[PDB]
Amino acid sequence: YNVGKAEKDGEIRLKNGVAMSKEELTREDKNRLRRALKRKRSKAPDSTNIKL
Amino acid sequence: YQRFEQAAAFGVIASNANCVWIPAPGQLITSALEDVNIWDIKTGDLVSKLSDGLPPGASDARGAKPAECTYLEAHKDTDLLAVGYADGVIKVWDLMSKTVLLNFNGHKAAITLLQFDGTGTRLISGSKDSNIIVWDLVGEVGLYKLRSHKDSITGFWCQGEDWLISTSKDGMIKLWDLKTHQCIETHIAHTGECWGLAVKDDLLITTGTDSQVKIWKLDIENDKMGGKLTEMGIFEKQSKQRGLKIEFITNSSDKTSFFYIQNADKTIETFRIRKEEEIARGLKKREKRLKEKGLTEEEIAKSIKESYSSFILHPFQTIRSLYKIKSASWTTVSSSKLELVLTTSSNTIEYYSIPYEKRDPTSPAPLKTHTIELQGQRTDVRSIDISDDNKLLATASNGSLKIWNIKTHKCIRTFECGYALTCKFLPGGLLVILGTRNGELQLFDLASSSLLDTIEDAHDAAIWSLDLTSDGKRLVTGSADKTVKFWDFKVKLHHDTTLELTDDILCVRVSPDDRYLAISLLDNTVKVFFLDSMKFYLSLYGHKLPVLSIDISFDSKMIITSSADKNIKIWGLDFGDCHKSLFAHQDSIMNVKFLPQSHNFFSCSKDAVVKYWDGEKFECIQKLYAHQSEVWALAVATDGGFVVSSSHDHSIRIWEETSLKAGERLMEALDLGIAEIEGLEAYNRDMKNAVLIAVNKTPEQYIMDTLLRIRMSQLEDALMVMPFSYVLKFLKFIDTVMQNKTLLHSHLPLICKNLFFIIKFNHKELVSQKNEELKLQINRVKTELRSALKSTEDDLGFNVQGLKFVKQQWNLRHN
Amino acid sequence: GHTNAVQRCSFINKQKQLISCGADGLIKIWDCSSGECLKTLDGHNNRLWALSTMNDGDMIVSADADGVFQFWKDCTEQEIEEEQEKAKLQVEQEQSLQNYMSKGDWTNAFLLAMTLDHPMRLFNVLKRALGESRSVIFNEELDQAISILNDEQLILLMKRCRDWNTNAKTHTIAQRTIRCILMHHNIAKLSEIPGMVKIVDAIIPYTQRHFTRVDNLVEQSYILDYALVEMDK
Repeated sequence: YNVGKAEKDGEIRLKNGVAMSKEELTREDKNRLRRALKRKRSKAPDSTNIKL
Repeated sequence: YQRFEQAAAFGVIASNANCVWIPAPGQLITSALEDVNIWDIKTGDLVSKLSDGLPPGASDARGAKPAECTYLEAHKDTDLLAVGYADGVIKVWDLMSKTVLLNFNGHKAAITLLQFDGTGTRLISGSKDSNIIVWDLVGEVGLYKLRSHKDSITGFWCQGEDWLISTSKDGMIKLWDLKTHQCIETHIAHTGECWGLAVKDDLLITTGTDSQVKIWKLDIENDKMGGKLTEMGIFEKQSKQRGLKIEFITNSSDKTSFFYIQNADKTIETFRIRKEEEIARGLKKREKRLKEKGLTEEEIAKSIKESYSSFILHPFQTIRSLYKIKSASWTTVSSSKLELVLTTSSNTIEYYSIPYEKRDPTSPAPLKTHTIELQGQRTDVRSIDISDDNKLLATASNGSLKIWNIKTHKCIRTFECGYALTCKFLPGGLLVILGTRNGELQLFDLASSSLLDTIEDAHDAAIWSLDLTSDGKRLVTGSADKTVKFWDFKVKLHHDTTLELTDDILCVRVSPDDRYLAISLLDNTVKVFFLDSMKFYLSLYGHKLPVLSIDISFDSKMIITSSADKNIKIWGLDFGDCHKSLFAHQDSIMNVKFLPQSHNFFSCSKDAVVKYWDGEKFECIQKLYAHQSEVWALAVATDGGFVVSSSHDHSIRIWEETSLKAGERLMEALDLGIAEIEGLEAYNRDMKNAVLIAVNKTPEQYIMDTLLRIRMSQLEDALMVMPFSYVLKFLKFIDTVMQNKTLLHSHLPLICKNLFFIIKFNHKELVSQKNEELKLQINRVKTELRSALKSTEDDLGFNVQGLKFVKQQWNLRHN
Repeated sequence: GHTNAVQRCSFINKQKQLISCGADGLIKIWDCSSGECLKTLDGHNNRLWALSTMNDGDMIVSADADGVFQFWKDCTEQEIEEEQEKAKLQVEQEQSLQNYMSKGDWTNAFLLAMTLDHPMRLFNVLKRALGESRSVIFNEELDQAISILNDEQLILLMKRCRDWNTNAKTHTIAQRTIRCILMHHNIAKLSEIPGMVKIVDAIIPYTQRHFTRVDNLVEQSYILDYALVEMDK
């Protein structure tokens, strides 16, 4: 057995064995995680209107 | 060159911000874009206008347009006003000094509301960034930041310092304990967003998007972990549009409280809280009626609770205007009558009052006694023209033309008219021509102060553009009907000839020499007619979109044209050839001016930017960004000194030319923390640092944190370099880690490895030491490490065989 | 959108919507303004000929050719009220969870975290509850709360423990929680719950690895016992 992706679409499970449900993450935490994933994938005419 | 600088801003009675009212019946401070306006209701005139500085167009002035002030907050006792702006900065201007004394910037976005505390020491500021900052005036800094709200704060109520209520565009009420610095209780205002929040003692009224408005009872000392704020009843206001803002006002003499709901609709509904005794009798009346109905006693209670909210609040009256109400505020309450000032969206303020007796107000309908329209136009000024003497500035809007003397800056007379598209100042200046959307021509006279004669059938459709010759005898009119009409003046106006054209005339526009006349058409080609011979000379081609403005150089050898394609083309007369095409404004350039007797030209666009270019250079001398909203019109003075530009928000504006390495970090970490331990122990023996106090964690925990910060790969060599005299300190620290069993169990593995790399490193040197006390430390540390490691093995072990049992049992069951 | 011929069409909710019945036996509710199928009702197995509506379509009566009547009752306000209450309850849980964790009421915070399905708060609740448990397995209140967990909550908790067990930096929290499960439940009931065994299978090999470790950490420690005996000389 090896930890993989989160079975629920509403959670983030890392290979570290830690799971993160989205609703409870802070906005600042969500931003950095999104950027972390981004780094992960990166290396991997009408007449009246014209006057008026 | 000479820098064009903005002299005077006027024509705006008010802007989009909350009104500030004070009694001396009072004095109203209105917002004027970035600038702040003071007005007096008694005289209905502007007392003074407060500009922070950085005049538009100046080198110090920022290229970006100055931000309109989002909110106005003033404490009458301190006599200081504070204004928040769109960028999130707060400017605190003293009422008397009329200049800034303090600047706060803690909001990443525009600020919704600003709240002064009762003492005046500090301010709670809430913003669209969902961060609310508690600014201390003496401290000039935010004590704490309130971010639990996921969206903009529509409002927040902080009558009591210890507890605060906040409503936000997330739709959520949040109870904030200012000691805790975190929100204790949170609940939904509405499924939709709550825009209005006000509280009267326990009852707390919140206005959702739809007509329904909920009342929450709050018991600040409930402290049951829940139900601090609880719903009494939900009452439907008459207006469907959401309630932006709500206030209570109460009369001390009669003990009567009234509250209005500032509906996004123009109608403003005001309701009266029935007397508790009058509530009881009404309840006793309603039950008697419900007995007459024959409803069951349980149903009687259900009707009462539904009518409970109606029992507390009685509809008092509703205030209707002609136009939408941008802001409102209780001014005063008297036993005879209430007063209220409200600022409309179209920039006039009217002061309503309600005489009342007992339950039903005496006044059948609200009456505005004070109103101001003489400095401000409800309708945006479509066309502006300047007098030849340059004394008098003409500003033509829909339903009104306003003429202002540049020196006085006050309107001299106002003319009633229609939806005027274009304005022209007659020859000699005793008169003005406008062209309306109805098509009827207008002849105005400055001397008489009124329209002379309106020719209803002068033209079929609307005159969209209009001209006058240099001599002025001949009048040319441009329109959508696709037909130009020529009109001549006599000591009466007669129509000399009519020109048929294929396409709608966007711009009739004439040369000074009167040699030729340009025509702008929706077909994106600008034809040129000789005006004297009346025959077509040349047509501009290649305009992506129709030409919004046409322009002839002073020498008359160039034709500058600004187009809806947002590009300006400059065509030479001799051959009708564009020398250069310039995408100046990111939005379309509506009108373009010259500097008289110069190749330079000024431009205006819906982006509100004004740009100054030179013909020989073909580049822009200076960029101007002062206009908050789109500038509809641009005018050039006959002198050329002052260039008039008017915004969509009614702003009339005129421009005039002038290191420690890892491992070592562990060492001093040992020195600092250990030095404290001996100090504590020495103090302990007696009875029988500044950074650390800022750290506010125990020395061993701080040493422990440093240990985690040190990299494990570079841990070994870090422990290698570490001298033995420090190791005695390290053993002493590990001894102190043990005294708190919890601290070890948190990081037992890392602590163990480190003590092990030490003992192996200095084993031969350690055996040399014969100090008995060190042995007692070595005795003690051993025993509990063994207990801790044994306990983990005991707990770790217990799982494997027991879990082996259930797997074996299931295997036997399912084999 | 109808697979077969439409035999009846009636307006409901005034101008806003239309209901249609087809030979396929399926009743479709459309939006007149947008012309899209909002809802599909399938209570019959044969073509529908008659469609009667009352109170602006609040009651819809459809008769099957086989002879079956489906009496449809409008309830939209009923479900809309329900989802509003569920949203109302959910906020009270997250806010109460925040107040408990700040106060340190782990036993109540545990229950809220499990219901809300909150891992790190769950992990934080157990971790700092353990630290207090250092300062029977966790404490008398939380040991009782974990015992009352139903089969669904049990399945959720151990899956977290499996994931925690894989990491050597968080296995300690997992093991004590699993110990309380075995200590405060009938293991026979633990076996019969479906899905237990497979998650259960994954945690021995990591648990045994932790046992090979720790014991080595345990074995090495007699270097100190070598140190003291060297002093005694």
